[PDB]
Amino acid sequence: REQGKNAQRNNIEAAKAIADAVRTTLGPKGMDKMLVDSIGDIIISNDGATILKEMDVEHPTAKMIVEVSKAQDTAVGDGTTTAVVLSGELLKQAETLLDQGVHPTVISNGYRLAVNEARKIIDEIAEKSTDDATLRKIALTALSGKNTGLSNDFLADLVVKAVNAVAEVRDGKTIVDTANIKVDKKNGGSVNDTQFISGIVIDKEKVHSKMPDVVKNAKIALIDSALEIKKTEIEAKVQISDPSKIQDFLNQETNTFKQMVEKIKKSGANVVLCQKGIDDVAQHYLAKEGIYAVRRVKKSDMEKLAKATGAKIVTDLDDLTPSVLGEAETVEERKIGDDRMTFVMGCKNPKAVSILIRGGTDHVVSEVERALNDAIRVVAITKEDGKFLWGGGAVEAELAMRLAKYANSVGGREQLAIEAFAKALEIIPRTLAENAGIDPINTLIKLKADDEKGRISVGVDLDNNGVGDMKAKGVVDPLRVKTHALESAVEVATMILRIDDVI
Amino acid sequence: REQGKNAQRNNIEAAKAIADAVRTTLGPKGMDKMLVDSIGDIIISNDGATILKEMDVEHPTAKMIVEVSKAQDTAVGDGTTTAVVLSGELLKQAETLLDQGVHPTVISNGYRLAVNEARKIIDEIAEKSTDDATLRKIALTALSGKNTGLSNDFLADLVVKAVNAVAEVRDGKTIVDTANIKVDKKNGGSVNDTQFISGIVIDKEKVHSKMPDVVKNAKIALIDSALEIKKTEIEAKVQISDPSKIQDFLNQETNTFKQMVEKIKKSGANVVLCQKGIDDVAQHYLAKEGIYAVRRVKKSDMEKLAKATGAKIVTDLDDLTPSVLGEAETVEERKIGDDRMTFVMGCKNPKAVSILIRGGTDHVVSEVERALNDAIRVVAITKEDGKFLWGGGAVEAELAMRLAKYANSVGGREQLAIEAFAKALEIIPRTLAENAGIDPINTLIKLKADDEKGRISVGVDLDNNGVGDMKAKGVVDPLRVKTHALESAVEVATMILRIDDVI
Amino acid sequence: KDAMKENIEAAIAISNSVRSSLGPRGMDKMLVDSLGDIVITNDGVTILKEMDVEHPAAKMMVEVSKTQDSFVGDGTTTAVIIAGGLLQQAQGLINQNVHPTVISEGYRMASEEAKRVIDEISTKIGADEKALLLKMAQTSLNSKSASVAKDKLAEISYEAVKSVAELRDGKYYVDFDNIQVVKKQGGAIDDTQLINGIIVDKEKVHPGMPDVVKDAKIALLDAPLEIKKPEFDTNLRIEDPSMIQKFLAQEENMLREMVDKIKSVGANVVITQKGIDDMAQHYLSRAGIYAVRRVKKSDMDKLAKATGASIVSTIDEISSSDLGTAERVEQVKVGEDYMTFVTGCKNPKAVSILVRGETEHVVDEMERSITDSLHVVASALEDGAYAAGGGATAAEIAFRLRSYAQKIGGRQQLAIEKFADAIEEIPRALAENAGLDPIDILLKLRAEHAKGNKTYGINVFTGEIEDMVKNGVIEPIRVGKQAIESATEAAIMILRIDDVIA
Ligand SMILES: Nc1ncnc2c1ncn2[C@@H]1O[C@H](COP(=O)(O)OP(=O)(O)O)[C@@H](O)[C@H]1O
Ligand SMILES: Nc1ncnc2c1ncn2[C@@H]1O[C@H](COP(=O)(O)OP(=O)(O)O)[C@@H](O)[C@H]1O
Ligand SMILES: Nc1ncnc2c1ncn2[C@@H]1O[C@H](COP(=O)(O)OP(=O)(O)O)[C@@H](O)[C@H]1O
Ligand SMILES: [Mg+2]
Ligand SMILES: [Mg+2]
Ligand SMILES: [Mg+2]
Repeated sequence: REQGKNAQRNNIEAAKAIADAVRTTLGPKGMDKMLVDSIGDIIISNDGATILKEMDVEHPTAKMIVEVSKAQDTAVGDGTTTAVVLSGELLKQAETLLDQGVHPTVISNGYRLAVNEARKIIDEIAEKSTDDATLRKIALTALSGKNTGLSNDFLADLVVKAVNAVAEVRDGKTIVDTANIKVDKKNGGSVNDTQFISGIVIDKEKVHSKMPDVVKNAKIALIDSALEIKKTEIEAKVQISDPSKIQDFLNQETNTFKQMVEKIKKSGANVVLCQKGIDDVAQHYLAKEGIYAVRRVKKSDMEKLAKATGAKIVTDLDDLTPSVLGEAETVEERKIGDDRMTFVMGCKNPKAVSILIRGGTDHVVSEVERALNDAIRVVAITKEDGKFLWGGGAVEAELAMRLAKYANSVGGREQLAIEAFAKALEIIPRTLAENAGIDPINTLIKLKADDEKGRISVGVDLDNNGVGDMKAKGVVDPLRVKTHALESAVEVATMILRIDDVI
Repeated sequence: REQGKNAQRNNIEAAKAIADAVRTTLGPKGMDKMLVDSIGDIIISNDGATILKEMDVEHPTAKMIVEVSKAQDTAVGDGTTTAVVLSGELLKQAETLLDQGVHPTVISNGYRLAVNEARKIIDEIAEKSTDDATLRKIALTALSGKNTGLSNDFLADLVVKAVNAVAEVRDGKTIVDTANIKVDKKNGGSVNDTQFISGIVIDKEKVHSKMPDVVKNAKIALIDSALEIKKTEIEAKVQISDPSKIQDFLNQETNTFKQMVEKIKKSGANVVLCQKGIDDVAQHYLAKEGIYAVRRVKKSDMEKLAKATGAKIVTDLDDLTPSVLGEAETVEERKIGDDRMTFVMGCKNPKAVSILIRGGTDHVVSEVERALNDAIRVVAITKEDGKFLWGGGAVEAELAMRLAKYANSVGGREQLAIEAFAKALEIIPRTLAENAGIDPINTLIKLKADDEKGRISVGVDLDNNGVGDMKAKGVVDPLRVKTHALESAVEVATMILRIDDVI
Repeated sequence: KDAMKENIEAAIAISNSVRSSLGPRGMDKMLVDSLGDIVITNDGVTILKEMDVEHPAAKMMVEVSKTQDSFVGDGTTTAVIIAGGLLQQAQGLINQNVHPTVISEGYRMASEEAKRVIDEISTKIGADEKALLLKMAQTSLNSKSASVAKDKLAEISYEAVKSVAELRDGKYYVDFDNIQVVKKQGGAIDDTQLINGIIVDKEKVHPGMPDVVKDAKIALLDAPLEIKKPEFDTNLRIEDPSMIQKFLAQEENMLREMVDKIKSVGANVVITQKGIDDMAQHYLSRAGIYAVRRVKKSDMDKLAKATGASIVSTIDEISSSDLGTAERVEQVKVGEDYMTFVTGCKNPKAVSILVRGETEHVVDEMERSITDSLHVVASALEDGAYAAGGGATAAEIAFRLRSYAQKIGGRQQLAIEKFADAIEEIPRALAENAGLDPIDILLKLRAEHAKGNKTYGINVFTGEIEDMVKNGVIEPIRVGKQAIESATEAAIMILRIDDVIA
């Protein structure tokens, strides 16, 4: 148990630490971490949430900072590093106000004021635009400090395209259900070989060799149950008194599978995607019937497939009518890499696409996937929000400048508190610079002035080796991410600030 | 071994800690510490240097901060707490500039600029005055957070008086050799019974009962040697072949002591102060001669006595001529407390006085002595310097205000560095307040403005419960102490700042 | 193979421990021995002589430090940095099956050429002796924490050496036994001052001796003032009670006569290396003689040279010709303590520097930092030439070695070029330490030097590659030649050792 000062400074020290663990992954010139467990083993990533979910955090307070990365990730997709680094800085900056005598609460109130205020300035200075031109920009930037190769422009384009292909419009606004974009990956070396499939890809093979290698104009039946011999819920026993029956019983079994197949054929279905298993005799006849079957299909998939082809997931083959079959121009098995996979294309419903990721190693494909997800999520958000911000320290520098001014128009103690939040915001520019290997302080000094002269969009230009116009370079931060990062950070910073005794 | 960041932050952490150990002893509403060893035992004090010399510091860096208290003390007497607390704050404030990217060196250069600058502002705003009226003021303030009772005004007066009684003038300037002021103490309960003796007091009794209880118009002989039977450097042996001689040899001894006494009487000396021992037979005859003798007199004293009475310290009694005897109207033994002490008054040389400290317990007398010393030292300095400053956070508040302005008129990085030194200076006001139990932040806020409106002398008024006019309350900080505190602090802060690797 | 790999690494390790202290953005080290003794400094020789190195290779690298320190005085951090370079580079060459003999020859040849270059690109100190030497003194102070007062300390360093410097064959010579440097805490750095004379940190042996003697006849002894007991087993036999006093008087007389001798020869001050008996003390005192005792031998010599005295170890034969001379000797309180100042020495080419620092560990570095300047302005003065600092001359030697490499071609050439890259260590360190981008500065550095800008170095403050002699960063030529000398001799030694056993 720790009381007062001990507890607090200690808590701020904990948060600060966990926060630095990811600090170097920020921005373009970011680095990666290598986490190794006991069995699975090596995991190499640049993703904030990953490096932390996998990290073995022990200190309670540190566990709380980790919580924000997992939230940032699942709630907004991008920004996990930022929210962590920011929480570390708000807690750190507060430690000064604390030593001077300012009460944790008023500090918590300053951060409220400040964040609520910033939550307006950004929305004030946010830049609207929904054209593919910028959607592409959001993408390029979301893929920066990541090990994706030189293909980023290619990847950005895949993402913009996938988002646009699934973006629907309802009562006036555009919605993008990221769930309609199925991303997968396969070791085969390339990264450029990343295919954009206008359909649903299933990492599965057809169950039986003789089944059609491809099926055009397919009537797709999704099945909940396993095409196998079922047993009655009430224990049963078979008493054979006549030798003859021993065969008859063995036949019932066969005729059972024959009928299952018959029900299936009768519906018109020529493609059977089974969430569960398929018996070898069932397979014999499905093949004899010429139906393309796939067993043990992932429920996640069973669902996407249902949505993409318009089919109804049926359990009781007795309710397998033509009415519940899905549609796809082609259902074809094709060998992607060492693996054979089932391609379902021309789905009744077009708002369902895939991104089959390729790349080599393994360790490179997983991450490229992680990078492509951040990109997919933010491009999607931006598609909906139609607003964005000036990246690379720009937004922050501005917010900091304005907030330090708003500070003066506030009380004594709270001012001190909001000036603290203003500085905390400068942590991003400083970080991007530090990692790039440039001079934090001067970068900041220069960045302040340019933004002060009204140059909203001057960010940290690693290329120009200092400050520069993010407008030109096209570095844009999506709105929703900034805000959740800021709000998440303030809520968690406050939580920790009030803890005066940990037991 | 620790390299870079580790080493540095760690070093600043060490200094900070040792610095807080004494922080609560600052000012009037100060507290005391109780250090306990293994044998001597309990030591209770408010003195900065004491609490630290006795403290068991282990960390190297902490040992360095301790060095400044010992220096502040032996070099300037007052200010040991301040110099420590200040070094802690300059190292602490620097830790921010460090994290932002500022280089230890430029920080070291800012502190130079800043301190060199402050070293002028104070000398600019210093207030001249040498009248007893203010000398008394310096005293009262030097005795504040200390456990001296309610007698402070009485004590202040003793100090002013002692300083004035020994202050000499040479080529135009006043000199005060604090060595001419002999302070002593004796358990007897009182603190008011603290006598101011216009002479030299010696914690010693006359060696023999029959010796005069008092000696008027005394001719004082100071003796380096012991009035005892001496042996030749080259080993000697006495061979008695005749029984008769056994007595003759025993007589030589007696006649030896008789002559020693004779030499002494012949000189005119009637008082013998012996740095070494005195034989019982020597005592017999000194008493028979009626000479007041004292043995094993402390060399420190032998020296003050020589200076006060004008006597020459003689070793060879053959060079004990009337020419080398000192003078004192009276040499009298008097029982101070449980102890009998030898009072030498009316010394040939008036610029030599004593302060016989009384007070009870023991633990109270030692400290009261420590308090009276700070007072003696600063009153002395002030007597010479004739300049002083506005106490209780005043000087600091002003310096901080001016230095933050000078900061702007300086470069980029160095400005940051000097603004840091400006804040570090506010540590004193904040501290005085904190201890008093008042609100640091508001006190500071209020103190800034009043000093800003030109109210140099507004310090932290514990009575007014906040800020107030130190001019009125008469709280004055001696110049020399401020400056050595500032200079000492900067030199040591810089030393530690450059250490990037401790091994 | 391995013994070598291990040796090279151990060595390079020591190098790095010192790298961060090079230059104006140099950092300092804190060293705490077993006894808990702390030494916080920047002086690489000290950092090295101090640290606890065990690996034999590491000890060998440290051997470098002391030697560079020994001969020149400034540049021990430089020597070490290069020795690491050379070793780290040989590490590469060694991977390509280049024989350590080839590497050693190549290194030797490059080294030779490197010193030639320094002589070539050097510059005779002209009539600007004053400001040139001042600029040198300062650059030295720039790396140390004494920078704070580099302007005053440099003037003092310049003043002090100029004073004891004898210009013989139109050439100068500086005997440091004419520059007494003392350190006393309790004063700011700016308080450091130059005292014409020899200050001794010793006060008078007895309360009764005078605080000042004018026109002093200094008697310097290297023997104690005490009764001399024979060498043979001697014993006094007293059979008559009267003899006892006769003997005791005789013993006092012997001491009273020693004092008489010293006095009779006209001695006014008696400074002894040994002890002064208490009774003898009375006598000197009574005679009005100012006497100090148990004085430091090193100090004894300095007082000798200064006052033109002779260190008598046979009091019985102390002649008047043995007396030193000084205008005045006086006890002065230097802060807390009482010091004895022998001012107005017979020999005016003797002076003292009183280093002031508020704290022990502070004044200690201050004292080290100044000694570095003295050694510099002195070494410069003597040499007569200087080279542009800030990595300019290094970049220069680096430049010229790449050419010579192409001339003395072969495998030798690979070693000669690596030697060049290694010398480039200085600019890299200097840049790194400040914050400058090493690879960028190094590239720009090479450019200018290629274009014959033999004095373009790294202005660690602006981050620009400017004219080093112009901006005033210059150093005695002697510093550079030894560093490269000591550095290559370490590299070659470590480079021939293919096995290390007990
Ligand atoms: N090309 C770029 N130029 C400048 N800044 C960039 C660039 N790309 C990304 N950034 C900035 O890096 C920060 C985000 O870094 P990132 O590694 O993606 O972490 P996070 O998990 O917080 O998204 C943002 O401020 C972003 O604008
Ligand atoms: N009566 C007072 N009112 C306000 N401030 C005071 C008073 N007395 C002392 N102080 C302040 O307390 C500080 C010194 O506290 P003190 O315990 O004496 O420590 P130090 O060892 O540094 O002298 C100074 O700023 C001094 O002016
Ligand atoms: N003002 C300066 N600007 C750039 N470089 C400097 C400056 N002053 C000194 N240097 C360089 O820094 C190095 C000296 O650093 P220092 O720590 O004293 O090392 P060393 O122990 O070898 O003398 C030299 O190469 C010198 O020329
Ligand atoms: Mg991102
Ligand atoms: Mg005090
Ligand atoms: Mg140097």
